[PDB]
Amino acid sequence: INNLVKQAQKMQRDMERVQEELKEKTVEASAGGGAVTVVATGRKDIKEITIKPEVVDPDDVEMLQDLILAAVNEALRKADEMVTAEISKIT
Amino acid sequence: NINNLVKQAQKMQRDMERVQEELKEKTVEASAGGGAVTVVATGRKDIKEITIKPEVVDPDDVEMLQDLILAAVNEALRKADEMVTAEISKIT
Repeated sequence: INNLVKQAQKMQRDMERVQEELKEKTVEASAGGGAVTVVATGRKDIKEITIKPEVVDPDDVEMLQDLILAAVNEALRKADEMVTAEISKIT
Repeated sequence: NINNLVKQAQKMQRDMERVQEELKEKTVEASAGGGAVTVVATGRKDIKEITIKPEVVDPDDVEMLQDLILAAVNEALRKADEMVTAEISKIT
């Protein structure tokens, strides 16, 4: 029972630390062969969005809509994945 | 005493199952640039739709668009978190 207590306590310390660490850790996704790039943190805050002017065309807003949507969703997916990895490492 | 605990725990169980299911399809919406960029996200923080008005689409000013998309997405994601909290409060 002693070693279980210490193990659970360690898991609790590790979890509080990884929570902090994940706030600033980031992932990156892009779409359109690098025309759109999205950086998200481990808390799923979008930190940055970079768009190349070649896909910015007021007569083809659907292109940019599609591209933003794909890169944002893939960035959010990667952030979920990073969180799971970090939790797996400490459990 | 025991019967009521069984009843309350079963209710909690089905309500939580139901709410999880409904949040997958329920959406929230957020806007920036005076309605120029509108983002729809689900209760699972999937982005469902982004609508961009051509008035903010200028290849000589990609920063305008970056800025409005970042704001709109971040606010949509925050509204998604708030809806999940709200739906859980209703079952607790």
